[PDB]
Amino acid sequence: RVKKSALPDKEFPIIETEKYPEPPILWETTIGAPSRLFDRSDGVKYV
Amino acid sequence: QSIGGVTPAGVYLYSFALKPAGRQPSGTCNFSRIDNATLSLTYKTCSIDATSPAAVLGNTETVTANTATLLTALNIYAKNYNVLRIMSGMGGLAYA
Amino acid sequence: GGLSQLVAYGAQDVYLTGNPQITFFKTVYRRYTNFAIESIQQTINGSVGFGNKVSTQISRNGDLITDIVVEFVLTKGGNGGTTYYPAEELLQDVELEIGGQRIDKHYNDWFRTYDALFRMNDDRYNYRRMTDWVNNELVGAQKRFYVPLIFFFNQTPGLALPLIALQYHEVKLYFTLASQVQGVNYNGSSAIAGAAQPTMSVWVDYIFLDTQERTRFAQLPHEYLIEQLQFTGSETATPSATTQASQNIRLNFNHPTKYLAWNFNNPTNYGQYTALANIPGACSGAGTAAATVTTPDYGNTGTYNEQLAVLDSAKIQLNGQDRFATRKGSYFNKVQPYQSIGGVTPAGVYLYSFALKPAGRQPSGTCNFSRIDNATLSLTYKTCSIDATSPAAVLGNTETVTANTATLLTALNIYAKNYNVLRIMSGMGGLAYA
Amino acid sequence: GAAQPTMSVWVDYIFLDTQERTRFAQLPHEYLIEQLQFTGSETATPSA
Amino acid sequence: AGGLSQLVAYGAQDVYLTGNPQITFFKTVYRRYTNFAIESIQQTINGSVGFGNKVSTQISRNGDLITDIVVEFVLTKGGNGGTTYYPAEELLQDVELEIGGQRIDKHYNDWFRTYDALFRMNDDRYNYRRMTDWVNNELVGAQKRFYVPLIFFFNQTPGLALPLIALQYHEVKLYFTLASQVQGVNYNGSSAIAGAAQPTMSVWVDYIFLDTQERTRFAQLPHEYLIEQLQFTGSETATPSATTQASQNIRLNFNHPTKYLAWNFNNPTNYGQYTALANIPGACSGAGTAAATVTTPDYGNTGTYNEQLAVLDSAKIQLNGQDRFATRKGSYFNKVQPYQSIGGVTPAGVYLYSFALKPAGRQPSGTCNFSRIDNATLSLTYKTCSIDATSPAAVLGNTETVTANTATLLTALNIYAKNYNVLRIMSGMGGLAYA
Amino acid sequence: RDTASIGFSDTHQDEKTLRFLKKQISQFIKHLKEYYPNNELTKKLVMKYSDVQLLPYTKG
Repeated sequence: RVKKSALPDKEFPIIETEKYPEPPILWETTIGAPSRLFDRSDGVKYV
Repeated sequence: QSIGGVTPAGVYLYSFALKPAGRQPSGTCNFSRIDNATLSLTYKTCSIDATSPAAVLGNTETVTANTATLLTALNIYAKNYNVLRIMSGMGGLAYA
Repeated sequence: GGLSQLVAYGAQDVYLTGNPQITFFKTVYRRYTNFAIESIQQTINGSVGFGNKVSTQISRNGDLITDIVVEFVLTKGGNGGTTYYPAEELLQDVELEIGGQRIDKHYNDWFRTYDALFRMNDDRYNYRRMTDWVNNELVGAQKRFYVPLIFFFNQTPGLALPLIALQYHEVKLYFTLASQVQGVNYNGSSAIAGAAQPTMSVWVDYIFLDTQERTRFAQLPHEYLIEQLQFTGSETATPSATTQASQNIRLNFNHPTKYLAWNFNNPTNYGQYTALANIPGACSGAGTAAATVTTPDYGNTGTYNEQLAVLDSAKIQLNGQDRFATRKGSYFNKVQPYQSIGGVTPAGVYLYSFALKPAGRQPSGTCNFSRIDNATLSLTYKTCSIDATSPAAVLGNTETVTANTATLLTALNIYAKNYNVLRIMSGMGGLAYA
Repeated sequence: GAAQPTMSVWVDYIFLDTQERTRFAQLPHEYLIEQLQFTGSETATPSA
Repeated sequence: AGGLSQLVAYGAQDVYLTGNPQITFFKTVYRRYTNFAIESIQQTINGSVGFGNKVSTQISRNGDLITDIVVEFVLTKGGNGGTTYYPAEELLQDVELEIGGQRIDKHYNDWFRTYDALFRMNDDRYNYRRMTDWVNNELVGAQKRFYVPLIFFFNQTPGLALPLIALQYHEVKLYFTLASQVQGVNYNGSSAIAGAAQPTMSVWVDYIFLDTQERTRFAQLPHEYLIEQLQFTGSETATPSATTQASQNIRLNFNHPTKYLAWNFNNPTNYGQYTALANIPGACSGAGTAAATVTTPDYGNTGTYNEQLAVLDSAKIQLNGQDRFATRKGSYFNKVQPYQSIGGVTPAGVYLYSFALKPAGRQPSGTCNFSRIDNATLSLTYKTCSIDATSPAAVLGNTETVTANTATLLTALNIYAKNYNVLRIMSGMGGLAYA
Repeated sequence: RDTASIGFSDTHQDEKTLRFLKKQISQFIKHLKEYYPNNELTKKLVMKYSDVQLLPYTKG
């Protein structure tokens, strides 16, 4: 039995042990193109 | 002309498609390219005494029941075509 | 106007009109082989009468055959409301034989079940007009009824039977006439004195092909993908007021099956698939003092009020495992035909499709029962505790109960429609599968 | 006046240490397990 | 639909907000900081604590740096609820801060009251009141422990913690003067309350313990700090007449870069009274009824926001005879100045004038260096004391330029200035660079 | 959540019938093949494997 101050305190490394069979992906989602915003340029310098 | 069934009173349809009841596109109105689309509606005169069959049934084209003023809600629908893009285990729509 | 819509074109329309493939405004129709159709009457052998078996051989007048109509002249043995599709009831069964071999067979109950599931709207109404009295006709009235046949070649020109290429084999139809027909020669169990015997006729539509098509059919072997009806009768587990009967019915079906169909019935009353009750149309005299729940309103034998149907729920188990999760009888009665047919099915009649479109001719997914060792239909029945003579009980009841009179529905008819291949070669016909 | 039941489902979980947990996640596993088959039947009714 | 519908609505006008992005909001990386701990250590008070006595304490060398200091007092009520007003604050008449014998700063009970009125706010100000007064209607004889935090520059922010660690040869001391009288505790108006208890007292200092690396740095390196000092000049007012508007030019003997000036007019008899009294609720003992005395305040409600009872009509500040700004109304100093510069609410009778953008903060933001102003003067115009304070209608329905007849009791003026000096520490000694 | 496996109940269950028994009996003997599963148990297990199709879908 050891004084608390000399006991380890690190939780089980579950995130280093699970080893999911396949690597994670980038969970891309989308609503698609802004169809009213297609071929519309608002960045015009007055000439 | 466009469906072949019977539509009950109070429900209206305006098709841009030759065959709106089917899946195959057959003419569409692309509102993504219309700056200002508007539906213009004119209502009937609500002068018919709804409690009197003589008035309810013997009336004219431009009038309706006085109880028609209770129809205060309007629901406007539009059914359109988009593309659902699916690939590499994920998907979404082509257009917003 | 319309020009304002044409100009509303964007990137999105690349999937509708960009890089166009077709139009809708210049239809090009296909040219086709020269043909003509003649309606010709057949000779019926044996003796026509109630309960008799008669038959006909189809004459070789044309090259191909399609529609066949069996016509009966019947009279009313009672007043309006006493008959129910009597021409359909009368033709107890029809067997199709080619070259001595059985190809298929339909039953009066199948015609009723088939109609209940696959015909609809005005087609169904016109059908009723051709098999029953529908204008409140009175006793003594005489009508000719037309019962179309529903064999595979009677449904589409595409399957016209090539009599031309069946040179060595005759095509025959054997017809069993019912011993009794409700409202024609019997009223319930009672004979109707003076009732007339039916006059029967069989009409066949023969297609005459021109020379090149005719020659091609005669010289080539042919294969036609056709449907057949499988059918066996079973005893319905008697449903009861105190318990929910259940039953495991082994289905002796084979071949690639499009669908199963079944009904429960009171074998006494043709077309009765539901319990009798004192609610409008549900029994003889319903709604009045004379109402009885021992006899149906024959003219209104079939209903849509599922409360009078016996089946609570069902599933199909294949080789010990479920084919689908258990669903209520109303699933099979209402949803299945919604999903796959689009018509309305009368209470007491059930359908389960293994096919996307069972009502068509093109195969669209089948269950091949020849590869299944054990195909079982598992049925659970409702409890027959509702006093059928009391509308409050008949109409205000729960999901799992039915009429006390539902115990009269002791017959169970299970059907399966499947594909096979009809081979016509060197003048002879037969089937590819057994 | 009867009361409705209160229900709760409890699962007792096994937490493995590092080496065993790794092997379970990565290795294929095969278990011989039991199943219950069951059907209900009508009993022939006996009589006096 | 949903949140993505906002992200997609992107164009040229977004570039100025999100183009070439520099930051995010969703990944906070906290700074690593030096490890430390804070301990509350009781100091020994030398001298007898009691009413009117002067006592002192030397801050012990227990930790490395010091910040907060709290002086505790225990008082017993000499009367019922409503007879006291911040009595712990009133008792601590003044506090003088000295390092090595050099006076660094000095605060007064009135400053604590003015400071609080101007700079603490909302629930903070209430919590403060709870530590200095009886705010739950306590009764005579009730005993209560008060906590009066000091507000010297090192007592307000960790950033100015005084490095006792680098003051190895200098004693750091606090001298505290206790008031001879505290209203509702040992005196009631002009009368002493026989039997009143003498206060107890305790001085608490919060000491910071540093790690080795930080502790070493502090102990040996020179340090330079911007520190705050309070300058204060008390003076007689040009007490307003009931017939006219008194005026006054007050030479301000101030020096150093000044963050702000603040001042109040008061009745020196009644601690915290910055306004006139009247027969309106909260404005006097018995206010609102026949028994009201407009010459005796409701001590528990001494403060007010009713500007009608204030006496400054208008004011300006002159630098070397030149106007620093256009003359503004007393309400401009009372309400707008603190709105702009502090963000709290200032009670009537208390005025602020800032030279800084944000005077309530530590970071300097503009100062008036009075060490370079040969003649700094505050110019005041007072309101006319013609309103009959015993008649609520006379008070509540009057005009801009007038006040209560009882406003002639505001005979004292307290002008404060908060400025910046430089504290330097090296080789164990500390002191202030500028006189 | 984010589960990338099939989970469509069609993964490992040989859902044929007793025709599978005839099929496995169509690879070893004529009538009573019992000696083949009695001896060649490991060969009878190597003759029982599932089809495989993979699809990576890497990161961005």
